[PDB]
Amino acid sequence: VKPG
Amino acid sequence: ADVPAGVQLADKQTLVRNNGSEVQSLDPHKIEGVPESNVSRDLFEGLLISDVEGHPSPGVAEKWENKDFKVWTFHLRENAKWSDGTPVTAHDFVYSWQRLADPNTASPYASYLQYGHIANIDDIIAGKKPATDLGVKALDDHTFEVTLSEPVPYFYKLLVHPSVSPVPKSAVEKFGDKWTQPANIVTNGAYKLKNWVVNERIVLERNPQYWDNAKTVINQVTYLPISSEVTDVNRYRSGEIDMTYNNMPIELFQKLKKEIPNEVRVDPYLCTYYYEINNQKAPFNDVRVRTALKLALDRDIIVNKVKNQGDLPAYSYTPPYTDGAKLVEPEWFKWSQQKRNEEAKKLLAEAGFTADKPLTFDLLYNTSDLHKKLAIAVASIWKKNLGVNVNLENQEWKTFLDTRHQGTFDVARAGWCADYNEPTSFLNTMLSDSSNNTAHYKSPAFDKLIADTLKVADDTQRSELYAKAEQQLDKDSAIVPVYYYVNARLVKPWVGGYTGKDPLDNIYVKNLYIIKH
Repeated sequence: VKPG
Repeated sequence: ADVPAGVQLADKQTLVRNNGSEVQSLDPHKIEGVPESNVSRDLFEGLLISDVEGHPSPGVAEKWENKDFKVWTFHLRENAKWSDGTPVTAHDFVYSWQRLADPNTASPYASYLQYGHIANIDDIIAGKKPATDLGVKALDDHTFEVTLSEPVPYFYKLLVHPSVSPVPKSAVEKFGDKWTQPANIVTNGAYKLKNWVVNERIVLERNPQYWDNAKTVINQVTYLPISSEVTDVNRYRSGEIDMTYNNMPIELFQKLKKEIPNEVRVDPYLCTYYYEINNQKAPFNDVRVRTALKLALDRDIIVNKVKNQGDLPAYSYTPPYTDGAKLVEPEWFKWSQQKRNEEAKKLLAEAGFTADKPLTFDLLYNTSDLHKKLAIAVASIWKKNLGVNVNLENQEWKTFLDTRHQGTFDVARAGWCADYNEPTSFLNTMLSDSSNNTAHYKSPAFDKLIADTLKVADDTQRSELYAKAEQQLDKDSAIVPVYYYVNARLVKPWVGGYTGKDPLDNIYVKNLYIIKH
């Protein structure tokens, strides 16, 4: 997943 | 939630969490970030789930088995039901993995099925075979069999990810895009969606039909979309926020560690912060320009002086502490920064750019105080060290994601967190045809290395190939690695259940409880  | 003996719980069992930005979606087949996943783990439950120490554990499946890592059989619990009292069957999973795979769904995670190597995944994605061809089968209502093209020993590990969560045939087919509206949604996790107000809050409430309802303590959880880490921290301080998002403002962090030090949690996190280069656009399609930027960045200053929150300077994509990674530190990393700078000056010159006739480009970041602070620092260092002119631009989380995928950028702030604890969680993202490949990096050599990891005779052989695969990315300077994250957030004293011991930070609100205070 891509982290904010 | 497993409430200890000493513990005397509060009356109101409610929680407020900052979720960092407004989510892309609530549809499990349309998401890819951390924020989206936070909420999804609360609403939809797949085959397996992570326990409080981040280990795969029984979710909807009670027991499972494999025949040589190639055929996997899941035994679904008979008491699993949807939000509406309907049972969760093998058929729900059949339909859901098919929809995920379906080119029409256009999921940013369609490639997840490829990572697990489910029979026929290639052709489906390619559109040569219908999604109906997927190597998944409902043996009966409570038996879900998965057929793979190769032996994948860590297969079960992937299954706690939201993309492989079931979705309701009924709501989906009846409402389409509007299926996730509160009035129409059907969920199977510990919670149900009570309310959703765009750019304000998402409110979840206990799902009484959840099979594990007797162990759910928190009756209501509110997720906020605050992108300003400073605001988050203020509002937590006010006492409006129980658990902030795990992005700490560089400004206040030091302050915090001294005034409210038991509320500051800083744990190892399996994520890498990096600057992603669009590999397909000139002049970024040249390895010399890519390498110069990788080299001219001063990790020392950024990690240790600018940020200073405990992150580790990075030399790889895959964090060296991931389960099964045996990485080799590249020689450039072992040099002096001035040695790296000189090298860097040279590569760019060779490429045709000097401080006299410089390179200019855009540095994209998702709106954030933390990310803005950093990009400024980075643009400064590259100016200083390389004579390049960087133009800063910021976008909203969901816009930012879309740009990346579209390739309408130069250089972008990026981050990738593992979905499972194994090197392929990072590596698969760099596969040329990968749906998560936002670097727009395409290496047949890289592809072959990864592909080979599933054709090996043993485990050692596997890890050498993963080290070889990282050397290739680094060779190509696909990206600019910056740091290996720490998981740093503020948690109020009365929130029980937050160990900080899962390197994946796969928190489930059904696992926390409020203590009397």
